[PDB]
Amino acid sequence: GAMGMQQGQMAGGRAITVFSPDGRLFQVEYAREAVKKGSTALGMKFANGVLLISDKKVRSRLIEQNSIEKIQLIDDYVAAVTSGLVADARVLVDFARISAQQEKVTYGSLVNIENLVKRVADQMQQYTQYGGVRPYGVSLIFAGIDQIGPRLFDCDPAGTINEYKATAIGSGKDAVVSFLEREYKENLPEKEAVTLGIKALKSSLEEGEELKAPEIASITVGNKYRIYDQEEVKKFL
Amino acid sequence: GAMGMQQGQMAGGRAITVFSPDGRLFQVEYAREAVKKGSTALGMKFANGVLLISDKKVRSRLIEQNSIEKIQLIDDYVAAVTSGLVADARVLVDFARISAQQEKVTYGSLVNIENLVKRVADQMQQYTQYGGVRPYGVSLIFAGIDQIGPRLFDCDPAGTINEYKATAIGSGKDAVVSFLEREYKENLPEKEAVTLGIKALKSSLEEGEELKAPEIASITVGNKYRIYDQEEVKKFL
Amino acid sequence: GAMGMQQGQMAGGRAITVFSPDGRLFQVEYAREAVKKGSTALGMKFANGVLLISDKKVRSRLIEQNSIEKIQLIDDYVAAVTSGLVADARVLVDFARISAQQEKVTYGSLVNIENLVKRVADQMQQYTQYGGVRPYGVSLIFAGIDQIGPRLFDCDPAGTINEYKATAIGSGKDAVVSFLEREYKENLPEKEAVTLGIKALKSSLEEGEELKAPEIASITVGNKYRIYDQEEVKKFL
Amino acid sequence: GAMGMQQGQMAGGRAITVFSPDGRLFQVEYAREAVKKGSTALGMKFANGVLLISDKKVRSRLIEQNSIEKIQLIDDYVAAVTSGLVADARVLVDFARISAQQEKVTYGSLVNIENLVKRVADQMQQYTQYGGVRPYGVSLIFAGIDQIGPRLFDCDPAGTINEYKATAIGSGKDAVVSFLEREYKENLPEKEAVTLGIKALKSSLEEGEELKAPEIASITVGNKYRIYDQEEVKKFL
Amino acid sequence: GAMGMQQGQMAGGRAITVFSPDGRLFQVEYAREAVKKGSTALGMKFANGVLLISDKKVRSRLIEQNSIEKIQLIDDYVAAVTSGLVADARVLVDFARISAQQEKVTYGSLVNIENLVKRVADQMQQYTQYGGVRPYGVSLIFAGIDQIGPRLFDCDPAGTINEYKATAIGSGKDAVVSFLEREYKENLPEKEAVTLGIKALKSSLEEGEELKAPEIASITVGNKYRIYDQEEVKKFL
Amino acid sequence: GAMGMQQGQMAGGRAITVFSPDGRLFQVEYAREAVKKGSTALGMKFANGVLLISDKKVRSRLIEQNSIEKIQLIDDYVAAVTSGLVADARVLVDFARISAQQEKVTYGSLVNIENLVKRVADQMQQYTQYGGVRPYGVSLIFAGIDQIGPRLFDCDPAGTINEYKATAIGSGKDAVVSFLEREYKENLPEKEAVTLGIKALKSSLEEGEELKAPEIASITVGNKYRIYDQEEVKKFL
Amino acid sequence: GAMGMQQGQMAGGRAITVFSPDGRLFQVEYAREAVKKGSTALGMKFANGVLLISDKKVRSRLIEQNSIEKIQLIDDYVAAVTSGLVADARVLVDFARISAQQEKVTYGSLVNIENLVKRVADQMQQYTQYGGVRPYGVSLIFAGIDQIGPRLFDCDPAGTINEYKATAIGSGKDAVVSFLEREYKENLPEKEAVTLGIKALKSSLEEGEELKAPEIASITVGNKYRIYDQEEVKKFL
Repeated sequence: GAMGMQQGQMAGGRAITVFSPDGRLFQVEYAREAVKKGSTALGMKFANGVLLISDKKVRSRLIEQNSIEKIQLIDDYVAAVTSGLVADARVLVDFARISAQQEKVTYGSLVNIENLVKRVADQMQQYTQYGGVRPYGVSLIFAGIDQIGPRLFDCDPAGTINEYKATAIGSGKDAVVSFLEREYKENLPEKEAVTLGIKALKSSLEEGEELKAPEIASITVGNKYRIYDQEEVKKFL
Repeated sequence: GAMGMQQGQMAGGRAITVFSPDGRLFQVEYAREAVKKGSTALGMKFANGVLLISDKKVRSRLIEQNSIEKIQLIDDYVAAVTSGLVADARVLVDFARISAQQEKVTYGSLVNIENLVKRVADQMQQYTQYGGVRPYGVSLIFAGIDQIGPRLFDCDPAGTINEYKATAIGSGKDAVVSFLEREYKENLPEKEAVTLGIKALKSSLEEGEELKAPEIASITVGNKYRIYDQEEVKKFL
Repeated sequence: GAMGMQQGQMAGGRAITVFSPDGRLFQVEYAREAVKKGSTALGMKFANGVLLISDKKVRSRLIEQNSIEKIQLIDDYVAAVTSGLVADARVLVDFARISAQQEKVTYGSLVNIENLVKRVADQMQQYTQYGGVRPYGVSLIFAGIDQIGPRLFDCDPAGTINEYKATAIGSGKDAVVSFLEREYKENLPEKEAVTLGIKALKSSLEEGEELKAPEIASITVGNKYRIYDQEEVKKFL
Repeated sequence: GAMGMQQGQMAGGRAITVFSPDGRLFQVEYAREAVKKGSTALGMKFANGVLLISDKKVRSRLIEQNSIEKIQLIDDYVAAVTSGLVADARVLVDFARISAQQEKVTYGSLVNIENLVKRVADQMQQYTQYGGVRPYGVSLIFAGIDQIGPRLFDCDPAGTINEYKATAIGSGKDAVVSFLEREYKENLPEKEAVTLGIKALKSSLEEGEELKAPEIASITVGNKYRIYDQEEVKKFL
Repeated sequence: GAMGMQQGQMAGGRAITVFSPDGRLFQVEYAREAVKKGSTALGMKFANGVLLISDKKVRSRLIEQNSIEKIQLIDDYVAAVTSGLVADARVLVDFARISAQQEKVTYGSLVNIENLVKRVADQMQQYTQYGGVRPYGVSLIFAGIDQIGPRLFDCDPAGTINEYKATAIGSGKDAVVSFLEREYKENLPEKEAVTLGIKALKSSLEEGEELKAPEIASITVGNKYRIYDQEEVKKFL
Repeated sequence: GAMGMQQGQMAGGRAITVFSPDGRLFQVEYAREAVKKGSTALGMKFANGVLLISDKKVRSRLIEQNSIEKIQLIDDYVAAVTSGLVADARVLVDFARISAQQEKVTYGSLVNIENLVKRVADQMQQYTQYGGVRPYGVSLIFAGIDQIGPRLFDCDPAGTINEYKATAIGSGKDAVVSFLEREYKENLPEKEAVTLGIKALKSSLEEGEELKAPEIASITVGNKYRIYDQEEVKKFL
Repeated sequence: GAMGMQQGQMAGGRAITVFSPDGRLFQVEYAREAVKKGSTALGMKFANGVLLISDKKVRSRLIEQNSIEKIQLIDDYVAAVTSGLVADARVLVDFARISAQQEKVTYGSLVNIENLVKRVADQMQQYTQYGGVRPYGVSLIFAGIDQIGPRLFDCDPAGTINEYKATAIGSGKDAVVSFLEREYKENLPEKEAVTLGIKALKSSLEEGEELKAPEIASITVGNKYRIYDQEEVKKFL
């Protein structure tokens, strides 16, 4: 290792690394498609915290209900929800989990969450140009409260990242996003915030009437994340 | 020890890791095909345990009967049954076996079985994107009782994993699954559960009348797995 | 039938690791072809041991007769006979050989022969999915007596393995396999076993009348393998 | 990880690395296209410093405003602004950052900024010829005051670097560059410099009337970088 | 409907490691061709040793005669001759040479010559399946006396190996092999053996009348190899 | 069939390491094209030293004049001028620089400059054959005075190196090279030498009349390099 | 988008390391072409030494005459002359130089010059089969006197080597070779040898009348190489 490269490379790889004559990475585009075909979910900053809410659409009676958690915990103060290729999504989450621990064990504290999202984004970005390897077909949004305050970030297959006041992803994005874009209330207290949200989620994917059972979680500055119990969400439902 | 692989070109070339214009991994699809053409098997949680049952369809008098065991043990408290390219299934089984052992030797106990399946799933997910290498053409289900209790999982070539109350896989999946979807009884005591199962298995693949000799095994909270003997199974047959 | 390629640069150069739209590994298929064109051989469990018998079809006077041994020992208590690409068989056999030694030197004894074959099988299966490399176009059968008793297994290019009561391989497989399928006698004593065998072998490939000189070996529980001498085989001939 | 590996054979991969019969790297060309489609930004030396300004074109009310910072600090005395594939840009920037620190910890001080940009450019140049890997689709400009005095450089996907008296990049380059090319005033005092710039920016992208909210930062010999606050910028707006 | 793009036939990839739809390695085939276009040579066991003979076909006066030795020594007790791509032949010959020394240095003696050839063969076999690398376009025959007694083997591009009573290689293989196949005399004493040989060689390649000057060497049990001198060979000519 | 060959017309390239049926490296050729489209520059040995001169064609007022140095120093007693892909030139130049230092640190002195060029030349030659990598799209000339005396060398993308009495490179190579070819005066004294040069340079590229501001430098045995100041050059201009 | 004499499908050898259906390496073939298009040179053993002679065809007056040495030394007792891709030739020569030093440093003396050439040949041969790498487009001849005596060898891109009494290489090979093939005099004393040579070289390439200035060097057993001075050769001219 005379060169002493910071990043190792198992192989150069072949395919997935061609700009179209119009300056676009088609594979990254196709990857985005798969995410469009995923479940719908959203999140939004409110009073003194941020909430995450995803549409838990279930099929057979034979499915073990809750076990199909869409909103996941990275750490007591940071959760993420994903949409797209399930396998890809999982693996990406675990990366984020350990990555979170890493900052914790070295600095002793996850001071800025933006940094956590950046690291998993970069992971994704590498597959955007490193030849022989398929891009991660998934998008996800991170939410929680860090040293700075309540934070909401999203991230696409491209490795692109932005911070929002409110946003959604998955199948009914354009829809639910418009709703918020119009009726999103800045410092909405929790109860009302979850309402506006569920209403927004509803309107969107609710071309098929029944909202079914939404999965919702919320954290407020000062303490740990709170997952809503079946009845509590059904109350807003 | 170690293989000592100084330098070799095991992986190379281009032909996979390409998302289609509609967001699909055709290779993983083609793989799924291989599993459909696999034998039929199912399982379900019951009273205070879970059972597994596979259709042991035999040909020649010259085959060594039982030696063609479809339900395989991972450890005294967890078994799995597979469907798809036989070779791929075997190697993927052994991986889970040692992987199981690993958790035992570090932590002292395989507390959560869900985790065991996740590892093997991730293994499969890797070949879903790492360029030069064909995916695992197989699906399988893990069943057993862990720290949490009786648990039932299934996994496909995509690395997708889900927990069930009852399910099937292989050739007659759609069929048998629908029967259960309809006549599945929550806390059915073992004797009746194995029955409902065998009945369900019958209907499905039984376009060809004869059920032949099914392979069935079960475990109940509090103890190790029990493989049904020829006569015992023939009793429900 | 293109999926949706538009890049002029891409149009070929596909590697070995592609499932057909129907879920098949054509390469493994074409491999099988090669083994079909191989010599014909069989083996069957009998009284208290198992035997091996292959058709040693010779051409020129100029060949060093016996030197063209088709039945090869892996160890005094276990042998294998092969068919398909000669070179690939050889190297595969030597692998089994050393592999056998390993278990002996670590555990002190090759307790279960089934395991030895599983390993060489796994070797083959690796080439079925690891990109840049050609599958082993050879099928072979191992037989001998282990701690469990007299055993017989076969292995094809896909790495598939099974245990039989009797079986064959090579060109005249279908034929000879059918003969046994019908006239195979369970605990047939050696002398008669070899008879039924040579008879079966005959019928099959004997579209060309002359059986020529078969190569036959047998081992019985309690002792080491015995290779039949020219005269002894000719006796049954 | 657990197994040791030796780095060797620099060559690897095969894809982009072909000169057209007219001696052009089409890939790098396409890359450039991507940068044309990016946001517009510029920079210019003035009285005793240099300033940067980028068009921060915002969409939804749901975006976290400022968080979409386009001008980025590399260190208190040198900033950079980018255009092209957003992910690529980010990773490149961080490289610039760690690299800047590297010089500082070895030499004790980043004496010549030209060097910094030289290293990042070489980074990009590598992807212009090393087989299997897609080029960075981005162009950025570095500005800041070094040991030599105020300095301004630009960098394109080809690895080409040049020092300007003023320049721009992104979508409206041609437009804005021309305006300056004509009315650029040599040692224009900051206040008028930023004016000449925002005007130049306006005219250009201002086919769509509304200049929206520009992002502007400036540094002067002797001290650290200063970013203009919302009101201050709005003052020149 | 149903998919039927590939009924059973598939396109052959350019890469080296593809079985044809008929179970054949075309590249290995093409290699064989190269060997047929080589010079003709043969060898045969006789009285109490073995001899080798190759047609040394010379062109210009400007060639350094003898220097074009086709019969090469691997060790005083074992020689080999080759046909096909000259370069490939040479490299292949030296490997065998060093390989022989290795056996000598570890065991203290080259006990069985069959093993030596086996090693050189496996080498070639490797290039039959390991992807990116062209097979050895050469075939050679080893001859000499070992612990067992006089021995003779041949080896082709496929790594296939056999031992003969007599055999040839190169261009006029088919012709000369037939001659011997018919007129080969078992325990023919040297003088006559070399005659039968030279006659056989003659007949074969002697469509062009002049046999020219043949290269011949012979070893007998009990001693080292003996290469015939110009005059001695001309005596049988 | 046999000796099958595709269309003679070549357009869509792929791998880089393929001789044409006529014995040429199309990629290296195409490379040359890139250099032809580069600036024009020349050099010639004179009285007791050597001088270099390049046409510094400038565009916008906004460029930082001198900073676009075309003549670059490798060490106080050796400089080089380059033409072709700017990016490839630079990286190559730096290679020569450190390469120079290397000889100094080991032998204590850069005795022979011809050697320095050979090393940078080999670097280039390497990319002419090592597969997966695009050749350096540049040519340059090295001149200065070494232990032997005043020297002048040129190097193209192929890695070809020649020593000249006078030569040129770039766009108008053929033209200027011809003027010299005819009016070159062997031991011309500096002042006149630079005159003959500028004249020669003029004629060539001067289809467009204005010579603009040339960049010139000269060194004489016994001392270090001297770069002409704006006015000085303007004097000959 | 491919190169070929247009005759049938199948690439001639673009993917390198591919035997043609008739058993030929097209890439190696194309390489030979380039050596044909190189300068013409020859050598022949004489009285008690050997001499080399190459046609030094020069163009412009601007070239540094002698500096374009075609005959190069490897060591005071062995020289070689090359033809083909100049760049490839050079690196190939340096290899043989260091390679010579190696033997001297280990054994204390270069005993057999044949070995030296063989090493440079094998190097070449490697690129004949190791996939991703263009073969060396050059041929060269080594001449000198070793422990055995005066020696002369030639070597092509294929890695084929032969020892001669006299031979040539490059463009007019066939021509000059015939001349020798007819009028070559065995133990011709130097003065006359060089004559027979220069005459031969003349006839050949001299379709263009003027032989220009030939480069000639010779060595005699017992002492070191002697390169002829401009006048001395002009004496034979």
